[PDB]
Amino acid sequence: DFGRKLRLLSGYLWPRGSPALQLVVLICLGLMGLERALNVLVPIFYRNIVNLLTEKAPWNSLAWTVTSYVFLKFLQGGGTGSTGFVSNLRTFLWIRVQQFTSRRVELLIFSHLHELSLRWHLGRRTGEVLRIADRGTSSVTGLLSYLVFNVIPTLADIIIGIIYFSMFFNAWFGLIVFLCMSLYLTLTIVVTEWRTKFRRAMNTQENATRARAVDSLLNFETVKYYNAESYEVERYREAIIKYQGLEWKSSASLVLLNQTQNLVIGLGLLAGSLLCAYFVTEQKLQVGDYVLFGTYIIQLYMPLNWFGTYYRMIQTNFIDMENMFDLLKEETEVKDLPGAGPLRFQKGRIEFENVHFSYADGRETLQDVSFTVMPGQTLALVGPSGAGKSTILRLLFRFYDISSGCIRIDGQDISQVTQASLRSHIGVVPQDTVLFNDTIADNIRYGRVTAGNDEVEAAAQAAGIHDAIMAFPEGYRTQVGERGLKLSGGEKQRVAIARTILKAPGIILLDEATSALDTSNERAIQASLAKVCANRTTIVVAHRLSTVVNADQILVIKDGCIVERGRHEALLSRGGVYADMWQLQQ
Amino acid sequence: DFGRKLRLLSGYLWPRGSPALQLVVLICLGLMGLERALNVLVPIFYRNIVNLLTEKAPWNSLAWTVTSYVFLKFLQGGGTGSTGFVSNLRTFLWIRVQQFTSRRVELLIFSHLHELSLRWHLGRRTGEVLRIADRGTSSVTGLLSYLVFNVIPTLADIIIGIIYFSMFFNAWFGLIVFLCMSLYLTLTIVVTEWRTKFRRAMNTQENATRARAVDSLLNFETVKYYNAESYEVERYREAIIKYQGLEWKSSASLVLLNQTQNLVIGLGLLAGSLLCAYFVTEQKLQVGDYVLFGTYIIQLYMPLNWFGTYYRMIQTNFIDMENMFDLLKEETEVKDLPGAGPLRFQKGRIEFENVHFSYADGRETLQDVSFTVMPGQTLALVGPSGAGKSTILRLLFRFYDISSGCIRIDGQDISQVTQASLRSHIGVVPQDTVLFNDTIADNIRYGRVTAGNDEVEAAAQAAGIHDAIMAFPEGYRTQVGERGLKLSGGEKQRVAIARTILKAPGIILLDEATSALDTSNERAIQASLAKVCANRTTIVVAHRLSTVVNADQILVIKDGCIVERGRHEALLSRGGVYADMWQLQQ
Amino acid sequence: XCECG
Amino acid sequence: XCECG
Ligand SMILES: [Cd+2]
Repeated sequence: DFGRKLRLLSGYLWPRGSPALQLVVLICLGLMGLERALNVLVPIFYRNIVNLLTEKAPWNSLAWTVTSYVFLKFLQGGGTGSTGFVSNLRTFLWIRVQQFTSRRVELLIFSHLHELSLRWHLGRRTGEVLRIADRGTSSVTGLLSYLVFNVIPTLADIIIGIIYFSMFFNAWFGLIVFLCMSLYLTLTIVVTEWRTKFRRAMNTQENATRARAVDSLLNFETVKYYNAESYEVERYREAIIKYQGLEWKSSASLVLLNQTQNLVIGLGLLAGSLLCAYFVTEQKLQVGDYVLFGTYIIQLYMPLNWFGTYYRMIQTNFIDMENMFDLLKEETEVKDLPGAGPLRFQKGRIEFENVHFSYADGRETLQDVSFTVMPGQTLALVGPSGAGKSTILRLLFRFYDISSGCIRIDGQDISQVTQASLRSHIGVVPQDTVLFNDTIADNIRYGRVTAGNDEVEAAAQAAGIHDAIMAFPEGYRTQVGERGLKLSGGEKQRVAIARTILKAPGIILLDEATSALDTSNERAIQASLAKVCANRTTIVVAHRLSTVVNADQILVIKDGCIVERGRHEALLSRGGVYADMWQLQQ
Repeated sequence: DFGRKLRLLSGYLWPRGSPALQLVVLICLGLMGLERALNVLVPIFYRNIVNLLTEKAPWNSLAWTVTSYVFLKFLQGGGTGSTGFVSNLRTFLWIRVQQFTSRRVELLIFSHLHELSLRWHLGRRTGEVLRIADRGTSSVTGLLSYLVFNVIPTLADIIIGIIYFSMFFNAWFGLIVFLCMSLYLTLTIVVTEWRTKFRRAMNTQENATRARAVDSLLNFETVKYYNAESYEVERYREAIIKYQGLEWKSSASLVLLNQTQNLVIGLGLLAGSLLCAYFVTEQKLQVGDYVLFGTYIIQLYMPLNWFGTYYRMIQTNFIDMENMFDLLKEETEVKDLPGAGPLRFQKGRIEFENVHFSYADGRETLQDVSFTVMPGQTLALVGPSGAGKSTILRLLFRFYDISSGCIRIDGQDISQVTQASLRSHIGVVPQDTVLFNDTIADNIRYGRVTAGNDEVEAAAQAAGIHDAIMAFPEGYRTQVGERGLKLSGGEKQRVAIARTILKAPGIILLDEATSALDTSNERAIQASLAKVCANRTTIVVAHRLSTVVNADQILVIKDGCIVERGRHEALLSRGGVYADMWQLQQ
Repeated sequence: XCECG
Repeated sequence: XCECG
């Protein structure tokens, strides 16, 4: 698992497109190498300074060596390595590089999320699916940073120090450093797993307590069904105590981890210092070697202080990146595109042949359904409240797929046509239109982006909404939606009419809204529909009399099956739609 | 401002109630003092070790001094001071202390939020008001910790080092350390303000980008009104680029701050080291004084690496704590309790005298309204859809206050009575009842907590819901609400009936629900209401004929004013409620 | 080490 | 000295 995940990380490391960023990557790697070299060099110069000082050297050489050592200590981090001029140049350049990868990953995720089929988006919520994506991009960035620039450099420092001590200092100090660092790493990992178990146990109860508090605040019914303020306080207190117990366990585990790491490094330092002092007394080592060993041990210790955290974060980011990859691979485009060739929209003839469709498991909704609309002619659909009418509207728009049957537009099966042209050629008015947070002019032009402002104004005039736009103070810069002011029913229905005018479609998949409003504005809206649906193939879905009376072919659906066919007056005489119209609306 | 805020923090420091925690506080302060002492002591022992080593001392004294120095370096932090045995004992004991303060503050806030009047809760949302409280408790805890244990210790270390160098080392090193630290602090603050401006500028755009992504994901209408996937992708990319430019500016400012701090410490180290080396060559100082100065300068530097962060966090937590205090002081209990004395509920006679009430600004809803209900008699309220009926129901329950007039229960004005007994004696059935996430048995006993399980089962039987509880698999342990399964209308109406049976009230402020359901279950529910409202004063609010026909005194409200008074048949003959009943429901 | 988690 | 904040 480690090998494959490292392979994916390495694949994401190199910027594929720009050449100006690979140079920056190489410079950053070179700076990392230079930091390792400085890590080795500085204690050596400290030893040289002490050795020169102990033998009464003249002022000139001492001054120049002191200046050089101070300069090296400035280049290296004055503390914890995250401080020097080097590695800060590195943070700068890696800012510039990591920005590119973050943008690319975010755009790839956002461009994949917009092509999955509808059933996928009706299934899962939006908050969870966006949390996974955000956490995935943060995971890839943090994994690259953490590993490459904080974990491998330290494991290289340990090995380099082992080599230097074992070859250029003595033989036993190699054993000392090796044993100390091995024990440190082993104990850190072993304690860290245990502490992770405790941390998860605490986090669950924290979330539960927050939920309880939110629930007690939202329902101000505590006053009604009792004087139960005290009870809601007491349950909150009990939950708080439970959470506090778990938190105490977790943080005591943290303190234990810190103490064991400190004890290991202290034992190593004690052994090394005692051996070095004994050797110095026996004229085998010089006075500077003592401070060399002390400084180098502290220098090794400082990065090691943050390895439990790195272990935790590496594991978490690995599982997160696996989640993000497994939704990137989820190629559920079930209503995909086999073949190509744009639909030839001559006039707008729609056909049906005993189509079979079933999206709800077990039961089947649409069976043996076939009808036809002449170009320009208007068809209506009436029946009991359910899904069949909206379902067939969705089927015509190529959202789901037909299990068995045939469905054509102008003698052309839409199963073999590209989705883009199909969806471009067909207009529609939904149940309730939604205006995203932007200006009114932008919402109008959203029907066709390339169009200019004059078309926007002309269509707003054509839809009878332009005066109400002038009623707003700012006008065409007015903030709309949740951020801006709220809109009444006629306003949003008219803006939908405006944008569907902009789109200039051939078929209007009208779906009349059931929103309650004054009859005058309602009849104005229906008139606007009448002059926008003129000379265009139309399919109307409504529970009202207005669509029924003037339509050309009324259809009735019972459990997703055609029971009555024909015209308004024949259905009236049959004793069918007559009873439904008299009972439903009266 | 600083003095006042420090006074409040100091007031919160000392645990007022338990004695076992003040001992822990004193021990923690003593440990802080011991850490300062070790901070002074360790470099002195390092100098002693070097001095003994350079003069060829025998092995015994060297061994014991080395062991003592290693022990002191173990007690003191092996790195960055957050590592030693001391201050880790302190973190342990302060865990135990800080849990107490966190609990007390959280419970104070939660007990104050449940006593504010209704208008306050209808005004503000719940997420914002809970965010302020959570951030306030975190702010007080973090302020105490940050200041007391991380800011004053460092400013004490700087002064102690200045004194030690200026008195026991030489005169010029005092100047060196003083100038270095003064420049460090000044530059840190000056750069930090600039950087926080940049940080806020970046955070706003980050939030905007997240909102844009959320909006584009929620509205899967992009496919509908265009093939506008590309347009949404491009807008997302532009927003990303804007956020990225702001992020680059902020983090470059961070790098500049790091570099200026490092340069200041490097200049100080260079000056000190050069002067110390020159003095050593001139036989004025010993060899160990050099390593003393170097170690002590590094030791001073290490805590100082995190002062921009502490400045930012101190400012943000101060403003957050002020927000929390200013909502703790918001004593807006406008429907307060002047006087005391529980209401004497003899039988349940309700009176009214031309009450004047107006909660909506400008217009007034209730004016010149007066009626009376005999004990046991049922009164109904009918009229156009609005607020007057629910408004008067709220007024009877002492939610708002009467601007002018009189309202009595059993010849006793409720303005002079305590709210607890009033709300205890009056039951209520709301528009839609809500079941918080818990078991069914708990939701039933929520009407009266002290009651046992047998009463719960008896009332569930009396309300005709007990069999449906047995239908659930777990039964009385079934999870209900958002966490658990969903419930139908009759189920929640019956659980409301059950809990109001448990409460055993005298007046039933019935408010019939408008939820659509089958007529059989509806009439069963109405029958249950009839046998639960028997022998109890009742006020019924509904749009249905069932309450109207059998009531004892029908009242009609027009713009919050009584227009028709009397019985069902008189109102029928008047030509009033007759037209309304025939038009509204038919 | 932070608590970062 | 993240970043926190
Ligand atoms: Cd942190």
